[PDB]
Amino acid sequence: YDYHFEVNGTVVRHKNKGFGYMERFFELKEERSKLSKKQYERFNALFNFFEKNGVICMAKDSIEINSLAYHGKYDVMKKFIEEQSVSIEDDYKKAFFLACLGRWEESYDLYSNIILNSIDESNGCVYYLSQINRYRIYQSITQAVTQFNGLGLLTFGRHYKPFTDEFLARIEREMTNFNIDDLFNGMPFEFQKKYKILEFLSDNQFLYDDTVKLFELTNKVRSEMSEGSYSFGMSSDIVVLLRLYDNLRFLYENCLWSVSFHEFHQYIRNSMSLLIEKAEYERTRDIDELGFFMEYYDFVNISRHFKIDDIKNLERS
Amino acid sequence: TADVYFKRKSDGKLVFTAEAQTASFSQAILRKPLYILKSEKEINLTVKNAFFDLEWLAMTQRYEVEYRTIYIQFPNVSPSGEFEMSLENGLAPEIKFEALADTDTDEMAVVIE
Amino acid sequence: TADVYFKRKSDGKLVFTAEAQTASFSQAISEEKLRKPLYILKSEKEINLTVKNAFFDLEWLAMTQRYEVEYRIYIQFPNVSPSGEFEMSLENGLAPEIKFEALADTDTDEMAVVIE
Amino acid sequence: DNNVVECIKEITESSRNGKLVFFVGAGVSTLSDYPQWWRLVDKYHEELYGSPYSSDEYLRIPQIFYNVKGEMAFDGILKDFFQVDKPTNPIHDKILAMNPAHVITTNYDNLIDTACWKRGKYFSVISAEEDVANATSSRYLLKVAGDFRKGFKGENVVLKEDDYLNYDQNYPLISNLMKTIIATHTIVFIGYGLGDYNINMLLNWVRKLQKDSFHKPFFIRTDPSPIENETLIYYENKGLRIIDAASLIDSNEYDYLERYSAVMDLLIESQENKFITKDDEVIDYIYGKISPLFALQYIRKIDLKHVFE
Ligand SMILES: NC(=O)c1ccc[n+]([C@@H]2O[C@H](COP(=O)([O-])OP(=O)(O)OC[C@H]3O[C@@H](n4cnc5c(N)ncnc54)[C@H](O)[C@@H]3O)[C@@H](O)[C@H]2O)c1
Repeated sequence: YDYHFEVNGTVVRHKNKGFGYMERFFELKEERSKLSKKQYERFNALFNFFEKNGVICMAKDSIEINSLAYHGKYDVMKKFIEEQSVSIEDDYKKAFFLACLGRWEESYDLYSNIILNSIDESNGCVYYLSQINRYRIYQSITQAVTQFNGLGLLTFGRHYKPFTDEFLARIEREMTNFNIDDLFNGMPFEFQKKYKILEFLSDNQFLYDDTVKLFELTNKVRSEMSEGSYSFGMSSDIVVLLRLYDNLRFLYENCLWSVSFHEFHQYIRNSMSLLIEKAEYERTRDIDELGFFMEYYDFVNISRHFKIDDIKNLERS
Repeated sequence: TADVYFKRKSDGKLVFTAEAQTASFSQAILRKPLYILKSEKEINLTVKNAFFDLEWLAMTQRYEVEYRTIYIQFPNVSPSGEFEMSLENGLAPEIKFEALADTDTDEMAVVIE
Repeated sequence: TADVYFKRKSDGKLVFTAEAQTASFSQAISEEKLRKPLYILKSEKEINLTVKNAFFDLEWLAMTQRYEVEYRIYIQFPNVSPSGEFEMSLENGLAPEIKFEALADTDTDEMAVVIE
Repeated sequence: DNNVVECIKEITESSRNGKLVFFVGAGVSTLSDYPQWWRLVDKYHEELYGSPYSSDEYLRIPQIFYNVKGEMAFDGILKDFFQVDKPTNPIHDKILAMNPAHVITTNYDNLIDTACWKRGKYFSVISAEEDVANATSSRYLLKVAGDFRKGFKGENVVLKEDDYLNYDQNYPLISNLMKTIIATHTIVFIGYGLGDYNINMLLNWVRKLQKDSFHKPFFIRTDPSPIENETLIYYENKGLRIIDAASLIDSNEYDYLERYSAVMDLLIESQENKFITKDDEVIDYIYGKISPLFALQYIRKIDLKHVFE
């Protein structure tokens, strides 16, 4: 909490009382030769990390999501799965792809084997994310089995049983009394010290913060629309769009299966359809005395996270 | 706060029974001759606390709806199968179905008093 | 991303500076019944303004121990009343947002002046 | 019966609070088809006297071999038996499903460590003296009989007579940690024989403790035949609460996974509401859950789900 990083990509000193490392760092990025060789290489790495993650400059002064799952490259994903995975990192997104193409049994087995092989992990981040994804896949398997035993009878008529009873019993045995909330606490303290930003992924309701922030932004935007006021700086609508894209890119590029659950779907559906409503209000806004267009990514988000009835409501409004 | 009975069309067996939760009847209007009063009517119904009958379940291991409050009868109800998973485990199953209309009958829903 | 300069009305002293964030002019007609004669053109012109990051002048802070606004086209509100509505949040609080409403003296009868 | 029901209730109550520690014996490792000690003792006996027990013999034969054939021969014979890997059995999954505070095991294998890695709970494993001082995690997997992590030599493990003789001197920190964990946490013994060296040593140490100053450890017996009543009284008066797997379920002697599975399924499935059938116990349970809430003027209706787990 020494500084505050905002969606636009500008840092503001919020709690740092001592010397400001980011204030000097940004100018240092903008005479660097006086730094040591190791220090220069480390600064190069830091600059690459910061510019790739969108932390550009300080307060005083679009998105591209790289993933086959987001773009629905269902055949490139199959080809990637077929290829022998050289490294565990390449086998993590491979398990994510296996999950994305159904194949939840294969995805669960692959995640379990990744966890098994992640003993010698340099950092253990892959192990933590694999635990999260395996819990998510077990949840998906359980809910799908319940649906197939229920609605899966009215719908499809027949009984499907995609997962063998032996696999279901084994996964229930392994996942018995598995509190996901504790997963981050039951980690080496080095991981907890270093990977504090991944703590939010542990809790079974990790979109509550994002949902609450989107609720606040939606209320602000609707108040602006009702009053008829004019926003000057970075409008709350732009903040909503920026946070939506940040969440989408973080969840898809890191190959997290929680991106396929109803909570995230509803979060994206509300983040959109609030940009759209605000844009429509902006279009039909009377002039006084004193635009938004949908890209490819917006089309993909609306197609994926919107039910047909939700699109119908958006059209009606 | 009435009750909904889902029954097999041919045999007449009650597939299940639950509690009606929502109903949307939205019928509205490229598509000199005689007026035919063409309309595109849709009826959707979301059901609550649906438990499938043990007999029909064991048998499974066209449909009708009878929603009784005053007295409503939906013939040819197609059950939509949209399945979503919540990361929060799960809480009761919610069933949604759309009223279907046969060409010959041309009737989608019936109201009985 | 335009800046609002706060001045003490009496002199040229700078009360503080901020960045204009939201400006609402919901100026329309008032109740008809409650208010043959020559037309007067009654109105209920209101102008609210919000500033995101306002830092109060150090000299003004030291001295403190009518206001004018210049929003930079250039707009000027000769008289503005800052609404001091303070609400606290559980999330430890950090953007100090200042809301002020333009006032209109009876003689001048003008609230804001926007000039190129 | 009431005795076993109370035993299960205590075990589950301790487990839910995070105060449960599991003392895993060699039976859990044998369930994974790991080479039992008697096989290696037979190998040592064959090597010593040409052609092929008891607590004394188990310690003596390896001890005799150590100084008769040399350290290298001992290490090689033990590595050729223990170097093989095995898959963790369902009993390890059941053990870890209880979320035990600590796992103390005399096994020199890594099956329990592998299961802990599987479950996702990081158990800092302590199998050497240096491990105790530097163990970042608060969850200890205490290998009180050494381990082969450092190497496959016989020094790293406690399986010969002199090793057991100087255990207190050789493993002061490890012994102190195990005793502190036993005194503080609830202990359940699984995969151990009633007439076992480690269990008898623990009972001898417990005898030194002041009366009723400690909690009596639980011992899950998975022997093929039902335990004799006399032995049951003898061991329950020595500071043990015995849960007999053979008594609960009748199964053929040759197979053992069924008894372990039965005991662990009783442990996991058991819930405080599982046993309340009397309508005088229903009110007792509800009042036990709701009484502390009487100190609050109003309790949110939706929040009550937390009260009733
Ligand atoms: N007694 C010997 O020294 C010796 C020599 C050769 C073979 N064996 C065999 O081993 C058994 C004795 O085992 P021990 O030295 O561990 O003493 P043990 O039988 O006392 O050890 C018992 C713990 O190990 C468990 N156990 C025994 N057999 C098991 C199996 N197949 N799978 C899982 N757990 C098992 C029991 O769980 C028990 O609680 C004998 O009954 C015999 O079948 C013993």
